[PDB]
Amino acid sequence: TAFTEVVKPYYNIVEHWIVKGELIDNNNEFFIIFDQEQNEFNSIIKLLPKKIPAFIKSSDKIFQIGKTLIFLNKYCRELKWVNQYNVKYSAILFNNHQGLASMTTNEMIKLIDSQYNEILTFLTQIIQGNNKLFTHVYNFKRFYFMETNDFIDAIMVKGKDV
Amino acid sequence: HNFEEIKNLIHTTATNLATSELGSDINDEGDNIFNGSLIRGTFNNNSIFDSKVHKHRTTTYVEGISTVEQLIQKFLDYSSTLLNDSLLTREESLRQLRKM
Amino acid sequence: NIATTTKSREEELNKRIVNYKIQLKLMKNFLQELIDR
Amino acid sequence: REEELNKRIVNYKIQLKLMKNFLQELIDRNN
Amino acid sequence: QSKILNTGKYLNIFKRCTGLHNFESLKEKLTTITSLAAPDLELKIDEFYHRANKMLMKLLFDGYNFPSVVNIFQRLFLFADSFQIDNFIDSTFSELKRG
Repeated sequence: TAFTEVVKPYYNIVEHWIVKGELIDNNNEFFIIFDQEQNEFNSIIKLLPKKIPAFIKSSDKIFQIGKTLIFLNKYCRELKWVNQYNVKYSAILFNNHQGLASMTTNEMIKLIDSQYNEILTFLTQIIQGNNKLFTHVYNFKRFYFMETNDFIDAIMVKGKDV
Repeated sequence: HNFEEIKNLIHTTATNLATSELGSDINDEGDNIFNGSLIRGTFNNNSIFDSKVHKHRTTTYVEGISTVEQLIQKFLDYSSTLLNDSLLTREESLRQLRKM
Repeated sequence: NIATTTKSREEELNKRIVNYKIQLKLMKNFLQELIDR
Repeated sequence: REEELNKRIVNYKIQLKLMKNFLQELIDRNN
Repeated sequence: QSKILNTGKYLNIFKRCTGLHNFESLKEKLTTITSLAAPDLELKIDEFYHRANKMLMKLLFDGYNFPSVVNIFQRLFLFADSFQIDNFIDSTFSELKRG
């Protein structure tokens, strides 16, 4: 009886992290943390495998969902789709059900799987879509690895005195 | 030579706005998030990311000028270019021009 | 040493100072017009 | 060398802020 | 802060210029901020700012003919058409060179 209300706040932390992609616990009581001292995105956020509770499932997918959400709504600044996603999955967590606590483990795992697939689908549709990751990697190889020898010959002949 | 760029940009912006209606409709969902969004307290630890990112990368003047702030900034940069290119910004160049 | 780049660093700083000298003097003229009344 | 230009830039930033605060003070007092 | 202040100022400029008391004539559908704790506050502010820029931009360009004001400033100040100023100097050549 006491464990239900004692665990509800933990599930609220997980809810905020899963849906919007933000960290609430000011104290050290969660298996996801930040590093303000770090100066690169991929390593500001790190996981704590020792603190993963036994009653949580698909933790390694929760971490990726939250990290990709932060990346989308703070670096790519794609607020429109993030808001649409927030509404769509709040209509399942809080309207269809009564929160993460009021969800059987099977349905909770299924929900996290659906969120993971959707999030990575959109991340691909941006990074390898609008950004054209492959084209820019090809251009990196074209210029840094000397491929367009004509351009460099032009630079050297023009700058032979400078 | 500097004015050609502004002339082209302003013509592009005029053509862009000519075909654009006045007034835009904004829609929203029912927003059932409630406690899943309140995040009440002091604040979240996501404030660091806003400062970490930078927004000094804006170029290509795509589809013309889209914000009045850029509209003012373009002309301010143009005037600064006119003053700097002319022999009036340095002290050596201005002194030599005055003597000549 | 600081990296050299195609864009003129000193030119940018000088233009900023000149633009900060125009704002200051225009503000001073406006304040003079405001005070004397 | 360019440290000196940056120093002058920040000095003029402070001077401009002071002038604007002077305007606000004057307007507040006249009202 | 800048977006909020500039959105409000731009709408105020539009109202004071075109004389409208309120934007009823446009009959546009608008959504208001439901709460301060809502997650889409930044999105709503961005949308409002874009609406204000859209209106003020179209006012300046289509209504106030700013593009032609740029050419007029070019002519009058930088002599993109030097015939008139040449006549002026010719007419008052003796005066201009005096102390």
